[PDB]
Amino acid sequence: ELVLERCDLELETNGRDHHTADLCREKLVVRRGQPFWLTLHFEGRNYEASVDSLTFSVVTGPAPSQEAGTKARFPLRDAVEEGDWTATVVDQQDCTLSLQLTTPANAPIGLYRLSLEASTGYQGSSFVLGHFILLFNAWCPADAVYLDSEEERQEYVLTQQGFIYQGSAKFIKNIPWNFGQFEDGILDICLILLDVNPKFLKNAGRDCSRRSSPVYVGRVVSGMVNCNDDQGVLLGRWDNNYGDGVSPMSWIGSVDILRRWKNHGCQRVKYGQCWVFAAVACTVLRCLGIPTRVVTNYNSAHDQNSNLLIEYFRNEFGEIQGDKSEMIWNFHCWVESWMTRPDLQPGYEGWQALDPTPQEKSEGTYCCGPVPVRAIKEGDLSTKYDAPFVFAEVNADVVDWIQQDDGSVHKSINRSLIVGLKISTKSVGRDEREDITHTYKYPEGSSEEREAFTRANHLNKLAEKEETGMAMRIRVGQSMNMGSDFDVFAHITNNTAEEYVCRLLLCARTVSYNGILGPECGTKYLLNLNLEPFSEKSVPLCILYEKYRDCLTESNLIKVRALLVEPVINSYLLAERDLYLENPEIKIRILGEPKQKRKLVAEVSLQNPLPVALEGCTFTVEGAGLTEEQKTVEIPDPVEAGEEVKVRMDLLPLHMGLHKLVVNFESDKLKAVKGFRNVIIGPA
Ligand SMILES: Nc1nc2c(ncn2[C@@H]2O[C@H](COP(=O)(O)OP(=O)(O)O)[C@@H](O)[C@H]2O)c(=O)[nH]1
Repeated sequence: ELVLERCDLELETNGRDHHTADLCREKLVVRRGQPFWLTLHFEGRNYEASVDSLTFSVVTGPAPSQEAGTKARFPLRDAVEEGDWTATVVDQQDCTLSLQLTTPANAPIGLYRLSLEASTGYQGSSFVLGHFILLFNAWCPADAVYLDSEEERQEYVLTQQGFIYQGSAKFIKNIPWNFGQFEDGILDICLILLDVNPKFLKNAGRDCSRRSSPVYVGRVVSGMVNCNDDQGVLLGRWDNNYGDGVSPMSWIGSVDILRRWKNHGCQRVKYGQCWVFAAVACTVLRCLGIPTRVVTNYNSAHDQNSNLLIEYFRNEFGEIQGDKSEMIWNFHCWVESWMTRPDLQPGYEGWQALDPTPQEKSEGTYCCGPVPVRAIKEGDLSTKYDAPFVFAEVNADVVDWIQQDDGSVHKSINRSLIVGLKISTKSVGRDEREDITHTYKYPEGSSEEREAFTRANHLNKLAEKEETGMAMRIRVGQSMNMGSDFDVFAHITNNTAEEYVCRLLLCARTVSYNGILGPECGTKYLLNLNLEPFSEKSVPLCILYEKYRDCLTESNLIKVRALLVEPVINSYLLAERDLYLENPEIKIRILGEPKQKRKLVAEVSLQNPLPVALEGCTFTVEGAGLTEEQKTVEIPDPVEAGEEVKVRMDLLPLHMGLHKLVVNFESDKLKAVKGFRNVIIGPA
């Protein structure tokens, strides 16, 4: 019979065509909705359509079934593609045949395996061509994750090194991150992740069938990052007691987290955080083919049970009583994927927000799920998934009540805190920051904003607030350099033409990005502050390194809160600010000419800003397109104040194009300090 000796998958051509060149190392990895090539090597009889009939059968999942789309059998139609799964002969030479297979744009995602059934006469021999991986295609016009443009496809599906935005609203810091979705073994890790969710354990066949929908895959991926408690990827922790594992700030790449999760069976990786969850989810989604970007919202009202009215009761000193209340997060990071939604009303296609951080649900504290960004913009809270929570995270209202010792309460005019004021992501192509707050909220004070609030029953906050002549804000003169003492001003501007005798309550506390305040690092209690008519007074507060050294969080955030209170019945004024203390810059240099499969040396240096010595200095670099594993060096000698630490590392780049070298510094006193540098690998 027509027996075959070997089947030659064209790894190079398929990888180049389907943009899966990095993934096509040893196994074929193609994208649905596109024709991929294949080669058959028959020894002597070659192939004749007259008597030889080939019918491919492709199998997926532990419970295949034709009606569910997992299993598909299709003949060798030489003329055209008459259906979803088709195979046509494109070239026929001596001893060899070529094939151009095609997959439906709505095929399930996962590990498929082929089977040739060569039926010549009565001899229907059954073969096994091999396995391959099917991923979401952003290039197929009929696919649900199709992107019209090309730069967006490169940035969101093929770029494996990006920026996570942190710090404060007034000072955005672009911390580098190495997604590495195309790293060695990452795709298998993502498949195992998709093969261990509770839905798969409940009904494997239904899960495999429903993997075709990108929204379901997004839900499964986001829910298995942290939300799953049994064998989730990470284990959240917020108190600064990460000694049992790796601190959240220490992570520089999701590849390490995924490899640690896979190696230790499936146990939770130690002490991740919200932006870590977003980075891991973005890595998994990008590996699976879904165009995903990490989006950070500053002053987010996360974990408020979707409440649109947040009331904070404070004391006469401005300190928030009632510890049961949840603080306003300085920033919250969630992913945003590109999908088309048939399950919703027409027009709700495009960017969909996934939040892998479990909020406080009324049932079980689950994740959020894909809500259209346009749905949040128009306030369509009635969508399928958790629209109200994401809407509250960007459109909440905060009321700061002051409860004095007399038992009475007053409303403080807090004009500084705006929920969801700055939403940022990485720009397409360049390294700049793209401020996408306009796609989540309508412009303030506009008719569209009013109608969106009316559709969301949220028009309560639109009402005008107090308009007293007193005005006040927290001002910063120079850059916030960590490890040095500084002064932060409280600016009072008066235009009422009325002399005021008020008392001011400066207080600075080390705070994490969750809003968990720590011990005070400086205070100032002015009791007879005088404000002249049409005057403008700046009251400085001195913050000392010896004060915030002990309790500073690893995110280098300090909250300065000041309260201007008049003894008379008139209301109270409040002003808060978040200061990001800048870590010292990591100077990265590359010596030699960057060439593929050639030795490279990276000269990394840092200058210690602290007045004391760092003991356990440790550099760690990672790059998806530069190295196959993290390069870690430990300096065995402490570096004194002002002294400069300097190390050299060896790299063996293996991929072309542009790459980012993510560098992390970890010492006993200077915490995780990040750095990056773009390198272009030469053709050689
Ligand atoms: N590192 C750091 N720099 C800051 C921060 N806030 C402000 N700055 C610096 O202050 C400058 C802007 O000053 P600005 O805040 O507008 O002054 P203000 O309007 O009087 O409060 C920028 O160049 C920043 O470098 C912060 O939290 N961290």
